[PDB]
Amino acid sequence: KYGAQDDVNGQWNGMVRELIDHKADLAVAPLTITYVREKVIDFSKPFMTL
Amino acid sequence: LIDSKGYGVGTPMGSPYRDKITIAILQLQEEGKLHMMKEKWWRG
Amino acid sequence: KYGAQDDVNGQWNGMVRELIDHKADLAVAPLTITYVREKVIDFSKPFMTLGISILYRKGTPIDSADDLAKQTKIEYGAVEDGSTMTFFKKSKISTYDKMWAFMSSRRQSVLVKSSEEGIQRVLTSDYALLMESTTIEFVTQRNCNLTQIGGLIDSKGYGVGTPMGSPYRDKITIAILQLQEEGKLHMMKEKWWRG
Ligand SMILES: O=C(O)[C@@H]1C[C@H]2C[C@@H](CN3CC(F)(F)C[C@H]3C(=O)O)CC[C@H]2CN1
Ligand SMILES: O=C(O)[C@@H]1C[C@H]2C[C@@H](CN3CC(F)(F)C[C@H]3C(=O)O)CC[C@H]2CN1
Repeated sequence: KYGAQDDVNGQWNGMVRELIDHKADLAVAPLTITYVREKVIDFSKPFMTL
Repeated sequence: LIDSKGYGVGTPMGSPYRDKITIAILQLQEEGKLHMMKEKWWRG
Repeated sequence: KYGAQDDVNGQWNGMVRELIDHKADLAVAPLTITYVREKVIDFSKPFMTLGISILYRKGTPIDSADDLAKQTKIEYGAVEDGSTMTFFKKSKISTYDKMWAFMSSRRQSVLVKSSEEGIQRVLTSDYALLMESTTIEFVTQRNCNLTQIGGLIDSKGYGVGTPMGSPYRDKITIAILQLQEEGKLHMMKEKWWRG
């Protein structure tokens, strides 16, 4: 999974969760920069805009 | 395009790599290298 | 001025300098997010994403920068010393390097001193103008026989500038992303660009 928040327990999954938990240093993937994600991880500026 | 959004490299909140990667990405873009990379992987 | 670094004493000017010196909290302007600037100030994520493209008259077979690059009958150029000309002066990309060879050699004929002069040249002669796609859209909304040719030639964004370390940077980024997703920045763009 890329990363979404569970609507009941508020826990994240996917690459976003790996970052939150400091299991990864970087997620290098077509990870869409979104409002809900940018609140919980730090994105680089976009390498692709679409 | 019907909406606008971007793909970014994710880092943990507070990571020192975030701004370094941003500057490197901006330089790669300006140098034309990301455009070359896109054509390499997308052209049929 | 928007903000550039002096090549001899390394000092900044413009809005970028106001931020560096903490004379301003925010620069809210179409401030292009670039490598050299992002090293010295903190930008929000872009509120607009755009690129260089081509302004030309409608109703022709020209469809790309390549079509221009591989001929000489149709002249083309850019505003002298602007960001667009600067891109071409530096591209090691093939087409754009050829284009710059042409523009540089015939510079007295094809580099214009202002956007306004450039637009008149497109309207009154067989000439195409390289410029930022945001400007091209503004122009083509107001000049029904002109059009953008091709897509974007580079990619860049405009961001809100803040001083390095500002707590407002990430707050503004989140607000901009929400405004985008809600469709509000698109509405704002149409409000100010539609002819
Ligand atoms: O970050 C994300 O969640 C997404 C995941 C992934 C999503 C795909 C596109 N979707 C895959 C899908 F097939 F499931 C539907 C498609 C779409 O929504 O148009 C493109 C590459 C990615 C961009 N970022
Ligand atoms: O941040 C910047 O330096 C620029 C300044 C300003 C630049 C104009 C475009 N240029 C003005 C110009 F006319 F001088 C040439 C034109 C171009 O290079 O295509 C569009 C709105 C701005 C976007 N950001």
